[PDB]
Amino acid sequence: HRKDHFIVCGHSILAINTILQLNQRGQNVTVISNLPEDDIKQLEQRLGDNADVIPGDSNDSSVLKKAGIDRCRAILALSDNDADNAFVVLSAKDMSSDVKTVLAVSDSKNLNKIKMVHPDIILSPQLFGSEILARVLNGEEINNDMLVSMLLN
Amino acid sequence: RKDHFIVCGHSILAINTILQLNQRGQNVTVISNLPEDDIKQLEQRLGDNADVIPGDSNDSSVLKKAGIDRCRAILALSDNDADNAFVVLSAKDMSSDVKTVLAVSDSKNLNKIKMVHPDIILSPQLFGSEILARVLNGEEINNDMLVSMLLN
Repeated sequence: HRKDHFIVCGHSILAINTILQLNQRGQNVTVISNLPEDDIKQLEQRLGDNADVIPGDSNDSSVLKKAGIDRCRAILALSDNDADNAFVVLSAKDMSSDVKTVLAVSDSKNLNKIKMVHPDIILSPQLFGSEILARVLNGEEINNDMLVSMLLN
Repeated sequence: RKDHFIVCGHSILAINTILQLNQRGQNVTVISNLPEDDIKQLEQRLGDNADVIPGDSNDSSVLKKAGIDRCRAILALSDNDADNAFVVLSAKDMSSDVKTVLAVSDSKNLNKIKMVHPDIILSPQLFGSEILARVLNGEEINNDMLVSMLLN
């Protein structure tokens, strides 16, 4: 029974570090991974002692309900497959509606495509980082409102 | 070629950093190892100001041709971490005053690239994940905190 927690879909480098950063801030995280029985083990240890890894498929809404999407703070589609991330978002919008969704893009080319599934937050690691680099090198100061603006869709 | 930026690479990160720098009004000199044909396609994707020097970033003579002696900073943004680390070393061998920026293609290479001491290190996956965590945790990120994440 998970509540007021974050659900992370995926086991990519972006997903793992986001889970760790969330744990470090005292947040509860529930991970869903389609990895093999053997790999789930290496991942649970890769994460820590309070690792809540639900072996399964996030495209399936029954696993999402199980993971607790009804009581989470947000669901994060962070795998290296943009088709699965786009779908995780669709499934979620189809279950609750008011649930907050975050989606990271693996291939910057797909950005306009995922815009179509309307996630609350979109993160393209390559474009976000390049835009920030451009500003910082240009001596421009980036305040909090500018940063959040590059994330909110 | 003075008071400008030099980007070594033609990866997705490289191209968008060049585009973003141009939009901010900054001049940029791009060096890539792409074949004659691919070079042409690259210049067209970078607009009319496309200053593309087909060559080898590891060769300090192409770096001089690109104007590292008079640049604002040199950016190592290709998808090959060996080449990015070498570009940095090359730069520190010429000016030792030239600002170096390096983007890690493979997160596992982070520790080994810190050994070449670049001025700025951008690990896209780590940077992005950390900012997501912060924002979802309700924190506010000010320019100082952001910069700190980039400074090596």
